[PDB]
Amino acid sequence: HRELIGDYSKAFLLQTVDGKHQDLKYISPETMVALLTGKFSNIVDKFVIVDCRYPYEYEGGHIKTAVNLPLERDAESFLLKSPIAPCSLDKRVILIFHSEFSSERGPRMCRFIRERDRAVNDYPSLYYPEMYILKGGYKEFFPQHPNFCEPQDYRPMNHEAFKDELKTFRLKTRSWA
Ligand SMILES: N#Cc1c(F)cc(O)cc1SCCS(=O)(=O)O
Repeated sequence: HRELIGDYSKAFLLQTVDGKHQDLKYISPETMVALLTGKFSNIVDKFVIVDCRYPYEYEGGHIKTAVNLPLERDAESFLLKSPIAPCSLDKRVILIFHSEFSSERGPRMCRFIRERDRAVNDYPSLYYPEMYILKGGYKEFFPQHPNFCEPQDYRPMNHEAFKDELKTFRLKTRSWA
């Protein structure tokens, strides 16, 4: 009972929960685990978990199999230089973006990739028609499913010991207010 995925080919596969960006689709930690455990494997050929946090955050504990792509230029290169395509036409590729709380950084990246994907395709085709945000980010995922994380820990962006690493990262970004 929702709208189609972004190339209007079919419905969203995963059950979604409410999130503050009302036009994006959010999933729970339980759904993320369903992907990781192959619950959807007959249909989902590939999925990419895009950890949008800074490298020190990712190094302090991330979801197994996640890729750390906090800079837009790096996310664009990884995802769109040579798009990640299912090995059967019957099957799907899904992207899941998250950040610490999935408040700002994850949603931002999700939108950016959609804008890029639209730009490089003939409307309405997309390389990544089906993208989700992990509701509550790493902060909510880790306490529920620690064995799906490595290392089994959680390093916040504003960790007191990583103030320098935060500044170092910010000076690599393409724009700030
Ligand atoms: N932006 C954005 C966006 C996205 F990243 C994933 C998604 O499921 C929906 C949206 S808002 C609609 C943008 S568009 O009409 O698909 O180009």
